[PDB]
Amino acid sequence: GGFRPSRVVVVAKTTRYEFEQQRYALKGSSYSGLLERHHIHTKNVEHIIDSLRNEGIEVRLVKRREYDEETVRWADAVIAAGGDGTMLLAASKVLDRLKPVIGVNTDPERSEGHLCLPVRYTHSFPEALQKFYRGEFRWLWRQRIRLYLEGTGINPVPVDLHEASGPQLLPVRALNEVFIGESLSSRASYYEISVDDGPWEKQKSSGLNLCTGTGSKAWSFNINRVATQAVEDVLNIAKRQLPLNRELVEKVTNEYNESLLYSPEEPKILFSIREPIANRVFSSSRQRCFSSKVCVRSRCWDACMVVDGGTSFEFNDGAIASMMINKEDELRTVLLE
Amino acid sequence: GGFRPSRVVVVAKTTRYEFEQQRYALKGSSYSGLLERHHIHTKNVEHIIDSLRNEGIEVRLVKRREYDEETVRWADAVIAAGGDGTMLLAASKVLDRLKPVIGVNTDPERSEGHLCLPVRYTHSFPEALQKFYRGEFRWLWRQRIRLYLEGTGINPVPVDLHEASGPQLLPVRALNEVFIGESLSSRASYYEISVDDGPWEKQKSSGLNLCTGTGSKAWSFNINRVATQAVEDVLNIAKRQLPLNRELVEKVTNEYNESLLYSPEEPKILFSIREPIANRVFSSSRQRCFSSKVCVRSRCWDACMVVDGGTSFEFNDGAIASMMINKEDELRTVLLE
Ligand SMILES: NC(=O)c1ccc[n+]([C@@H]2O[C@H](COP(=O)([O-])OP(=O)(O)OC[C@H]3O[C@@H](n4cnc5c(N)ncnc54)[C@H](OP(=O)(O)O)[C@@H]3O)[C@@H](O)[C@H]2O)c1
Ligand SMILES: NC(=O)c1ccc[n+]([C@@H]2O[C@H](COP(=O)([O-])OP(=O)(O)OC[C@H]3O[C@@H](n4cnc5c(N)ncnc54)[C@H](OP(=O)(O)O)[C@@H]3O)[C@@H](O)[C@H]2O)c1
Ligand SMILES: [Fe+3]
Ligand SMILES: [Fe+3]
Repeated sequence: GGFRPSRVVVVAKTTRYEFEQQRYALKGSSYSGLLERHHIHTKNVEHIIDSLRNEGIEVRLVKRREYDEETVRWADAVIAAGGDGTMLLAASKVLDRLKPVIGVNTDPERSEGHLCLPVRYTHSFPEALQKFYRGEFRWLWRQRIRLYLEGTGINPVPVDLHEASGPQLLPVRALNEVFIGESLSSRASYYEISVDDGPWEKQKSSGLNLCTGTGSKAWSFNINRVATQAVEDVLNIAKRQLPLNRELVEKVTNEYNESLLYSPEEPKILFSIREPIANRVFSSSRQRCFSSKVCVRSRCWDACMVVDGGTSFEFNDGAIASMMINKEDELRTVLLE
Repeated sequence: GGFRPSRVVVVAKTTRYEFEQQRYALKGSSYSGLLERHHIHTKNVEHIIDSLRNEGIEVRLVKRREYDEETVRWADAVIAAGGDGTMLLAASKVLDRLKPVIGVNTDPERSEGHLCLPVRYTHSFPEALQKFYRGEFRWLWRQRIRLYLEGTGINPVPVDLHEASGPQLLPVRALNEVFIGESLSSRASYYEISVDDGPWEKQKSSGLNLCTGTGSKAWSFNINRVATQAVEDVLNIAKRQLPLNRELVEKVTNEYNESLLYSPEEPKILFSIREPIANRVFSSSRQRCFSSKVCVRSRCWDACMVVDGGTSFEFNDGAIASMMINKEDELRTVLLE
């Protein structure tokens, strides 16, 4: 049950310093902080490449603009070298459930890397390669959401945010989430939603978030999690309208918040109405729920459907989107100690 | 203590139908629904104008593009004829704490009108005029936020969303709120905030909301309010880790949520971090709090400071904004039964 690829594409993030270069000594604030960050990431990319080549593996190192589907098909395995952002980028071009995608955190002090290998492998990559070769790991297939688009006036062409018609399959899958909303941050969004083929219900809010189990810890977590002060208050209306302290409040906050996370393997969508407006003229139903399918009718003026923060689609009045989870969209990942 | 103005400007909202006209029978969905809405609003505007003129009051009726500061100064009183959106529009051009601004809800079935006179006066406007003339009302001065801008690379020119340097006063006041965030809905916002001259703390989130007491019921309410299911859950961790029902859950939800609203007369800012990202690489302090002053240092790429959903200012890395509450920005409104 081992695993040793012969061909690997590494797709490495572009650093802020590289960004500033491709755009023009100490300008404003974090001047040489950018250069320190750049050297850490570069050191780590070289460690990964050297380790692979030392195992006899043929490696091709690309940035964003040269990470393409052709390079993915050439490779036996994709390695994202950066942070969770780099894993989303890499996963966006993999649509084959058998193709391994592995993430290495190249700046652990500034990159969370929740989708990447544990931090120790960043500077101990031959060790990870040995664990793979020896089968000392397990496969984790992360469920992903796929998007269909139909209706009138639709435009299914994807837009890369990093620079009547029947249902058509959009060319990207969501590993984290589909966000839906007006482009203007302060403009309320208006749509109708049907969950698991239920009746259509109108909604006014600041958007909709539809996440996977993998995405349950990302945007969705910060949309729905309850502040420890909010439960201090809520538990105080309780005794007014058991004793409390920092102990009990922290216990109840974390149980509630853990209830927002679910397994990346579970094929269900966590769907949240983001900041709904109720009041005396509009009304809203549930705020969050699980489902296997949610369809959205756009009633918006200048709105987008945004996949993993990276790929955007037009979604204006007349457009109808269907999200669901399909086994062939499972993203093949690894789990190490 | 009566009140009868001689000159009045009425600023009336533009209807969707007027919008469609100024842009070109039954196109898509709500076809003649737009025309029904248009006739209701027009009927009501005529009732207001006829009532005023029947009291001997000279009236000038304007839409958005002709509501200007000159017309405001000509008038003894401004009347916004539409919904809360129209009140925000009208208030945006009044900077004199002595100048009355009155809102009439011209479509009560579709307009909340929380800033407007009670719905009965929409078709009983001579009655409101008599109550004013007789002193059968009270004045309500609603506190507003003012914005200063300083730093490097700043651009203080306002942008109408409806189509090194020392601190300079921005030309609009917030009756509802100042929103601050990246323009791209899915891009995390990065800034430093100082509350009541406290130490600077970095923050990563989906933006900041800074509202008045008037704005406490608007965006801020939907940013912070707790769902009745979330307290059902929270009260269930409580008994596990008094009896519950629909009764007790609704009682505790509404006490908690009422704690988010405060008097429009109170001169303090309710400040919320909108969807903060904590995790193992960033950290956040309080989520919401009251204050008299909050200063924000922009660390953003393409961000805006948006006042009452209507006026937008550039706010990118190097810009520094100061918000506070000043008595001369009080907005003079009326309260009737
Ligand atoms: N207010 C919010 O919570 C908010 C706003 C916008 C986007 N997001 C999330 O950020 C995603 C895009 O990430 P990005 O790296 O391109 O931009 P980003 O601004 O760097 O993402 C914000 C942080 O979330 C972390 N993250 C990403 N995916 C995660 C996951 N599945 N579980 C736990 N944490 C995760 C990122 O990890 P790294 O540090 O390793 O990059 C980063 O620390 C989006 O799909 C969305 O979920 C959240
Ligand atoms: N997710 C959200 O909650 C969200 C998102 C964007 C904006 N907003 C709020 O909407 C304001 C702009 O309003 P808009 O009419 O131009 O666009 P809008 O989309 O029509 O406003 C949304 C609703 O809030 C109501 N509202 C406005 N001010 C209020 C207040 N002080 N207290 C209670 N309710 C209020 C509006 O009343 P009417 O029906 O009479 O118009 C409307 O029903 C912004 O300042 C912001 O506060 C809220
Ligand atoms: Fe990132
Ligand atoms: Fe409105």
